[PDB]
Amino acid sequence: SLQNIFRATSDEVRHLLSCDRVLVYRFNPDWSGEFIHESVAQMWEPLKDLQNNFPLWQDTYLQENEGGRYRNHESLAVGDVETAGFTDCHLDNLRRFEIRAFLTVPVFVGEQLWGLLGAYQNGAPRHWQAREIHLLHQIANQLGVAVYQAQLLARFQE
Ligand SMILES: *[C@@H](C)[C@H]1/C(=C/c2[nH]c(/C=C3N=C(/C=C4/NC(=O)C(CC)=C4C)C(C)=C\3CCC(=O)O)c(CCC(=O)O)c2C)NC(=O)[C@@H]1C
Ligand SMILES: O=S(=O)(O)C[C@@H](O)CNC1CCCCC1
Ligand code: NA
Ligand code: NA
Ligand code: NA
Repeated sequence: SLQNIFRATSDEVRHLLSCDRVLVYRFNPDWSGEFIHESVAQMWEPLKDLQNNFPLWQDTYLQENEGGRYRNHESLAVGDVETAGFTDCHLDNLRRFEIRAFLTVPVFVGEQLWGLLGAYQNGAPRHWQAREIHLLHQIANQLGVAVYQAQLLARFQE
């Protein structure tokens, strides 16, 4: 349904970026959220297993700030988490999952922030390129459309 769409999308980013993990995050109406889909290289445990054994610092930032920078269509592009100046808790979280560089972009459904699309590299910093960021935005835009049109089709319910 939307599941094979998330799967197709997540696998597409992972291959085009040759990264370690790709995640789709979905917001709730109160701006809490969760990761609802992953594509991950064979090397690494699924997120869900990590989450069940490897505790994290609580992270309520996005929720408290109703989507944070994503709300204004901004993205995060991080070549090295170790030099980025994150809070200690955020770095410690990223470190727990061996994330060393990542990209995170907004996903808009209609004109509302629906989620995030994240791409992660473990173990070594990255020199992200503009065309990689551009392609990630294109994919994120297409995902938004797909979800938007699946909502419209649901709305068609008689
Ligand atoms: C320390 C934890 C303080 C805090 C910091 C903070 N966190 C964010 C943004 C995100 N936090 C996310 C949650 C997770 N949960 C995971 O399991 C995981 C590994 C895949 C992550 C990355 C999350 C998805 C985001 C958005 C992307 C990101 O990592 O930034 C921010 C906003 C940063 C910005 O500049 O946009 C801050 C400041 N959260 C807290 O509650 C502590 C006070
Ligand atoms: O910029 S905001 O007001 O959205 C969010 C604020 O928590 C800043 N996050 C810093 C930004 C720079 C990299 C290290 C993390
Ligand atoms: Na988590
Ligand atoms: Na931080
Ligand atoms: Na992320």
